[PDB]
Amino acid sequence: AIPRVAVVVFILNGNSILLGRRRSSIGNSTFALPGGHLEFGESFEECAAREVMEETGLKIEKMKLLTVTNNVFKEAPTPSHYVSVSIRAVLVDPSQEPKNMEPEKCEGWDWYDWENLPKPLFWPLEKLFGSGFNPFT
Amino acid sequence: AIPRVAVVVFILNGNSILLGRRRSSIGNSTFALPGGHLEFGESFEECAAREVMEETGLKIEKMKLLTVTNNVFKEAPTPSHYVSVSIRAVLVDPSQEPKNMEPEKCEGWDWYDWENLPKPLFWPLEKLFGSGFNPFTH
Amino acid sequence: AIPRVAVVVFILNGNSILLGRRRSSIGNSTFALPGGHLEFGESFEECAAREVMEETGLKIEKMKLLTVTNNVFKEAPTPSHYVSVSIRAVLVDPSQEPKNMEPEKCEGWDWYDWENLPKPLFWPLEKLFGSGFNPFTHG
Amino acid sequence: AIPRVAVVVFILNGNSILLGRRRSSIGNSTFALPGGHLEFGESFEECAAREVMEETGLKIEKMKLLTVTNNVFKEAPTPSHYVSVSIRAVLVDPSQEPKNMEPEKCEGWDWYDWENLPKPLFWPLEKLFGSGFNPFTH
Ligand SMILES: CC(C)=CCC/C(C)=C/COP(=O)(O)OP(=O)(O)O
Ligand SMILES: CC(C)=CCC/C(C)=C/COP(=O)(O)OP(=O)(O)O
Ligand SMILES: CC(C)=CCC/C(C)=C/COP(=O)(O)OP(=O)(O)O
Ligand SMILES: CC(C)=CCC/C(C)=C/COP(=O)(O)OP(=O)(O)O
Repeated sequence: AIPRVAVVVFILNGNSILLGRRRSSIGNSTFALPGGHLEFGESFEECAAREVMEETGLKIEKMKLLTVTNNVFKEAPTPSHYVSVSIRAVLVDPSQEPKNMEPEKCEGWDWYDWENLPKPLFWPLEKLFGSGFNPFT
Repeated sequence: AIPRVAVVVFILNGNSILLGRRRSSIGNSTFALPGGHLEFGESFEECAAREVMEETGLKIEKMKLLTVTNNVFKEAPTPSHYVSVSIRAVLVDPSQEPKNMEPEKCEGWDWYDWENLPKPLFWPLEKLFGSGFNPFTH
Repeated sequence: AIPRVAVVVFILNGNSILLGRRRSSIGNSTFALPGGHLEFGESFEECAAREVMEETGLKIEKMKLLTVTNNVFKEAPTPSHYVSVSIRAVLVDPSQEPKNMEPEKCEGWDWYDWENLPKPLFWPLEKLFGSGFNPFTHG
Repeated sequence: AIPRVAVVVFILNGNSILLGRRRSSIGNSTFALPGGHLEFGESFEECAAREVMEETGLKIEKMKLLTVTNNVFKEAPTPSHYVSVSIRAVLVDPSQEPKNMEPEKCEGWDWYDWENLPKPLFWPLEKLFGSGFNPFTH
């Protein structure tokens, strides 16, 4: 077991971000970001665009590195350790709506207002927000 | 082959940072930061202090996250991909001097002024500095 | 697989361009330009006029190079990578209407006004326009 | 045979571009740009950076698409057809010296002033300049 690299994407649309409830043995039914695992030779931005396309069908642009978090899941059915790179992006077409391309992993994607976020948030995301992190600013 | 996580440490001492020439198959003879590979369950700060201890003997404190870089070495003898978390830290004892504690991996560690950095810098470090990154004020 | 060269044609007619919905494993039912694959020894302009003739029956002239785009489809049924040369052209006979000469690749061709383009556009086209590219005024 | 994509790079340094005489069955001994063949999945910029590193060791940045040319070599020993994407770039470190990293394919790289270009230029490059193309102002 070694740390693995993930990229998660804050897709900003107006005052909203895209979230969807996980179907997973880690954080089941909590609201999480679209994201994926970084592949050998891939840039953060190439991974962000690929994962978002794979999971939601959405086309994004104007990507920007935000931060990196250390996310250890000790009590998981298989304990895992992710180092997660956060990327901000916006839609190429602001009217494009997400599709649930991987329903085995997610209940569906929807837009949530920064001032009315749902609960429960996936703990890595809740923890990051609790630190004062704001993807818009 | 998959991306692996490293932590690299800017040890800030006055106006200087610690650098040492690599003895390595990647970036041989270039000036680089002390650093290490993140272990399972380890925090960024724990890895930074441990790697600096292992390589230099220096005791550091007040670790703070600076940024993250993507460093691919496809044409290396062994293709490697590192995601590198940069950490800022200071000496617990500002009079402590570095030792070359892993002398097979580094020619020796010394302090370099921010305004008189040595050449050649390890390419990931040169690339990061070329973006305007400054570890003292970031 | 290796990158392959395509030529795509912006046929400018008044304020309109020619588009048609693809019948394809890639970008199915999205609006795209007439175009074709560059043949060995062929010029961009020859490719543009030939592909437009083959797909639409239209006769074009005054071909001019616009730009080049890199379009990778790693997740297609068959992963593909195209390098697409954009060409501007006009009708030799402005009254000539397109025909759906290759109905296996396209639902049909129509003229669409630059300020009222249809949706959904084929993703390479949407991406190019998103950059501010305008075939009428480019260059 | 099928058209194949190349990328060629105008590395701008002051008023100069990098050129080197080809050792090749096509355009032998003529002055040409660093470049390479586009790989499946690669962006134009990734190819430009990779090819320049492979051939010269130089690190480049600020890459921009310039134009595209159609370069048919019917008279070649193996007739070839290249579609060549021109990319503008600059050095990360303007003091970095080129190396002749593939000395079987190039006699050596040097910087040439825009107002004193060498002869004979590789015909695809000569022909492009003959149209009035200028990589500094495009
Ligand atoms: C700050 C944030 C939001 C960090 C995200 C943490 C993360 C990548 C968890 C693993 O998710 P996963 O679904 O990729 O792992 P698995 O498929 O193994 O459950
Ligand atoms: C200044 C920056 C961004 C450095 C990050 C790049 C990096 C971790 C290279 C590998 O070093 P390594 O010595 O830990 O790996 P290896 O011994 O396998 O070559
Ligand atoms: C028509 C337009 C706007 C094209 C832009 C870019 C592009 C990838 C063309 C290739 O499509 P193709 O149909 O020629 O290739 P394939 O048949 O393999 O899908
Ligand atoms: C200045 C311009 C427009 C150059 C483009 C022309 C070109 C790609 C020639 C082939 O180079 P190559 O060295 O890759 O050919 P080969 O390897 O087949 O000998």
